[PDB]
Amino acid sequence: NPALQLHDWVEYYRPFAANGQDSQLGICVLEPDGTMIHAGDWNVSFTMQSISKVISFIAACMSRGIPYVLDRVDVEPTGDAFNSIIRLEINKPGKPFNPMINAGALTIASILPGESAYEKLEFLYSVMETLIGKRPRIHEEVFRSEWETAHRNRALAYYLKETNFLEAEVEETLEVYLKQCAMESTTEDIALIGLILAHDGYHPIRHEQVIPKDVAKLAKALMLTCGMYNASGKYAAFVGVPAKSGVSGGIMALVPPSQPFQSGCGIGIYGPAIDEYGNSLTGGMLLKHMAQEWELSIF
Amino acid sequence: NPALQLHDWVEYYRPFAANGQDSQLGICVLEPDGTMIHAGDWNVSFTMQSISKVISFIAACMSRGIPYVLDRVDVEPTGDAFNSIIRLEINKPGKPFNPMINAGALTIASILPGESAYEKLEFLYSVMETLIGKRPRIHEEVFRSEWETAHRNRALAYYLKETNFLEAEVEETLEVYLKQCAMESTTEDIALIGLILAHDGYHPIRHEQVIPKDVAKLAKALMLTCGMYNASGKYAAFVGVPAKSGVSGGIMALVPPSPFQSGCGIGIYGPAIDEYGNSLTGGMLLKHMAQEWELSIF
Amino acid sequence: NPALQLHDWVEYYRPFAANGQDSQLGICVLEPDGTMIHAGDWNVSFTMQSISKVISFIAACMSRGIPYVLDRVDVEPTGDAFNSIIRLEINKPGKPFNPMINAGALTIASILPGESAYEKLEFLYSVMETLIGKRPRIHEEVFRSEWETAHRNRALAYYLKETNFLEAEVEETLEVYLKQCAMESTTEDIALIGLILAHDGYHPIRHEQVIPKDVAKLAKALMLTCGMYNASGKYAAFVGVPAKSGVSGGIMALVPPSQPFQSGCGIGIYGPAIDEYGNSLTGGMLLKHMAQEWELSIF
Amino acid sequence: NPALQLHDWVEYYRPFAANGQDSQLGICVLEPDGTMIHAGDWNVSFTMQSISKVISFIAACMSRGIPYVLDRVDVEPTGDAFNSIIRLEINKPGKPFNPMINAGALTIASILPGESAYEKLEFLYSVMETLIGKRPRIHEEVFRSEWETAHRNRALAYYLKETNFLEAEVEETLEVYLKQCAMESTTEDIALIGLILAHDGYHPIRHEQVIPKDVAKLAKALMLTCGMYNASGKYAAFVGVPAKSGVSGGIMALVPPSPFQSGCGIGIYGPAIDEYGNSLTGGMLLKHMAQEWELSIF
Repeated sequence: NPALQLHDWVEYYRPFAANGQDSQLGICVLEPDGTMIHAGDWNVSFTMQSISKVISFIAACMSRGIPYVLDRVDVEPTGDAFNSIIRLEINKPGKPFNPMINAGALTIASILPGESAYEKLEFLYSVMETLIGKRPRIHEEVFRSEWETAHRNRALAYYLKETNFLEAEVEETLEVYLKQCAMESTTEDIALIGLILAHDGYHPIRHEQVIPKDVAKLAKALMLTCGMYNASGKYAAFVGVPAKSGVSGGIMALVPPSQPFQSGCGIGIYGPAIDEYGNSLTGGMLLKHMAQEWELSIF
Repeated sequence: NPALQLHDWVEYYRPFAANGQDSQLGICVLEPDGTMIHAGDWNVSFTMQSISKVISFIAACMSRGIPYVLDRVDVEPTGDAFNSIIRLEINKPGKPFNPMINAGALTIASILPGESAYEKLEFLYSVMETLIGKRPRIHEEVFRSEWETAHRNRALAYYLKETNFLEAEVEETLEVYLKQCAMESTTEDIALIGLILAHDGYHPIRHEQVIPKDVAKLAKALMLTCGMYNASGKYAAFVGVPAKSGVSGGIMALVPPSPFQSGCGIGIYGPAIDEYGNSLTGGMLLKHMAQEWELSIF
Repeated sequence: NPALQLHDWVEYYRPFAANGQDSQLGICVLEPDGTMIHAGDWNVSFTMQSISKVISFIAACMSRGIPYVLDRVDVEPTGDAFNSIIRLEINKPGKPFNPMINAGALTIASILPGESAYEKLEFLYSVMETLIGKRPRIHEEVFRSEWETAHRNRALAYYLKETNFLEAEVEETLEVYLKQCAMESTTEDIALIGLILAHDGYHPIRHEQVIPKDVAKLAKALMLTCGMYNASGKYAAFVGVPAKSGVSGGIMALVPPSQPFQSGCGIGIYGPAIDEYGNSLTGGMLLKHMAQEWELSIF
Repeated sequence: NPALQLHDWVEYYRPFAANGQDSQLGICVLEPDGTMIHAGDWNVSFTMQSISKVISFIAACMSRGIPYVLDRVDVEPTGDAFNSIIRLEINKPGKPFNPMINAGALTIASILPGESAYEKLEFLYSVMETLIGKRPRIHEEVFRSEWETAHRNRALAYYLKETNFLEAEVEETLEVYLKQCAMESTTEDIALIGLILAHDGYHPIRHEQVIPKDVAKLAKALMLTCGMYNASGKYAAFVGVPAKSGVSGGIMALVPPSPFQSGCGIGIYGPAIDEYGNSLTGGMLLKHMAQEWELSIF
């Protein structure tokens, strides 16, 4: 059923990509026992974009410890856009609200262990490797294009610098931030990432505690609350499963233990066309429909 | 153990009420089988205040239907104070972000079924009655006091009226709104309301579907995302249990099925509240439970 | 010339009333020597609306003294709409920015001498009488309509109450505020009002110091800076003369002493159709054109 | 008397520099006939900082023309801090409100004529030269220091670039911007610049039209409405003279024709500045003059 059903909903939702800003749609669901299913363009490589924020938040937590990270960044939804800047001036002293939005993610990248973008990125990549099992390939072309026009982000970054919420130089931090966003991946890779988090940091395939439980838990908490930005409320209400998105069109979702996926799973969706919030338009229609039918809500 | 650990914990966190604006602290946990445990001021009656926004919301949905409510109110966190008015003007057209914040709940009040505040209130008291099993008692004194000085809320109400997000007269809506907030309850009552919700609307004591499953589910979603206002994030991250509070000191919380392996309802009372409007001691108490028994749904 | 010229520009600008939200346009310029000119619909009665704010600000200043008024209300432009409310919550303790916007004007009305709307309004009317020479007639119909739908204003009012910036009950204050806005008048009446202010509180016709110099000066200062709300910057730049507007379409302008109007004057314009800022669309095109040609700018 | 009253006043307000973040205070008033009076630290050189936004603005207008500048920047007060970024995001599309605030002046810098910061700077130094009568000297040390830590301003610049309100590269614009701010001057120089402006651009010492009348008029309008940022209101109400300040302590002001019956230029220096970025002592000094001699154009 699952397999058959995904093939149906993918083909049923593919068309709404004319309402976003493209007609590609892929999904991959993975279980702790290795069972894997997919439909659509699930093996097509795309940059993780904002999905990498979950990982860097993890890395920073593992290196510095949750306390150290919480001093620098909060965990509250902002109600604003992922790249909004107003709360950095308004809300004094100006601490970023959470690590999912651009501002907090920029802060996180700045507190990653290392003295240079390379040193920090090395630590991030190594962790990434403990998850997907290989080193992250990067999309130089995308990183280049992005490094040349990351205006909004440099503004955010520079503003954070001033209010002293950047444990590193601006351009240095941009590089870290822009590279992680350029880390290539497929629905298969992010699906496996969710499956690991779904099981509180335990890799069910490799039987090894790759991420500390409390950290993986904290990560999930933030996905639910800020993972989909100022659309998270909707996701919680109509999907009710931790999820994170990437402007490139990806969505990493996951279901914690306890008919279908009774043992939980990691979800990986790809849908280039994105909505006003920056979340995959059809990717979201596919995730909502799934959760709806199989009743995945953790509420 | 739970019964005992609760007594220890309450006695332990009671003294922290000195940091908020109060020395009381009470709890009550209820299970589907009927087992109930409590410690401290669990029987001291208190107004539900905002804890009622969840029932009025649930009621609007039962009457109007979810589709109708979602056209009048959204379900997004504002990242602002519960009584913040900012977004009613800045975010045009001006649809209130969610029913948990004062702006949304007022909108919700205006859409309840009825030609008057009385009619809208009776429908509310009835739903609230198929939950706690009795007509709710209203703290007349508290209401009269709030009625005279609910300025902030009146501004909110009036602004919503201006942006056409009130399907009722302002004063009529204030009435309905300030009335539910005044409804009286003890940890036992909200604990029950929380158990019913935890079980997707099935009342585990009368064995009956008292709330449309999808509606109860939606309420729980809102609780987790906005129930504790601009403090909800920390709550999902440090307690991880859907919760809802009232400035009177109440906290309603619940654990979905799978200690308390079959879910549960939580009722907490702690008059002293923090900067976000959530009970200080009550909040600490819920956190300890959450940590120690691992209730987090994450 | 002046007379002839006004008749021309009125007829040239009348048509642009199809771009506002009506085709009426009137003007009346008055000098200290009694010389008066007008064109268009200058003798048509309209409610002063926000123009009354200048008067109540005056009254309050005369009764309480500028210090007392300045404690309750500031004199800074807000950059927001005349009926905006955000700064009442954002900017703590939440003091209104100026007496020209709705919020500050509501505060002013609340500090007018009296215990009731009647007692306060009596004081305001009496002052109004010392200016126009008669008691203000009121447009009951407009006041009624307005009292039934002044939502935005009650919100403002009620919010001020909470932050304690209203020296009176909300509804009481609304009545005061809503009545002054309903005070009827013609271009002739407001023109004479400007002429008095133009001469620092001296009635040039009646030869009597009706308004204290420092108060009339303060009033002018605020017209220039906040009189046209978030359009005052434009007026200062393209008109450069103190001015106040009323949503009903009126504009009261004035030129202080030192070819045309060398001895100064008071200007009264009426143009029902108003722009996005709430300022008469054609009334403004007429005031700009005048200032431009005769070079009225005080800069 | 003026020469003397100035000495008394300066000596009198000097001591108030303890309340701001400095003990210096200097002034210089210049008339069309060439009479010049001064008291205190009037010859102590200081960077113009924001006082230069008026000349760069005047220059952009001379080169591009007013119509072109007004499509890139408005002339409205923001009611916010000079270095506030808020409106660049909230007020869409995001056109900076006015050239006096940091956001606008940066926009202005980007539109000056030129293919590089050097070319845009030379055009600026030339205009500034047909005013003070000499190539402006740049405080290299101060500039180098600001260049390394102008974060806030960099954020502003970068946001404008994002909303397409910069007709130049960010760093190139920062350069031009941080360079003019570093231009050196004494009360005498800004006083002169103020006299020229007071006379609608006619230089009363060389008898020549050095600034298009309409342009000089527009500059004076902006000075009165935004020159003192979110403190301009108080200034129109308590000084009533078009003024412009710099965080270095400078204040430029001027009185249009009809003491000083033929207008005048004012140059003030007072390092200690208030919460709005305007000189504390300098501000008090200008106010006293304004009151005592009745300079108010209102």
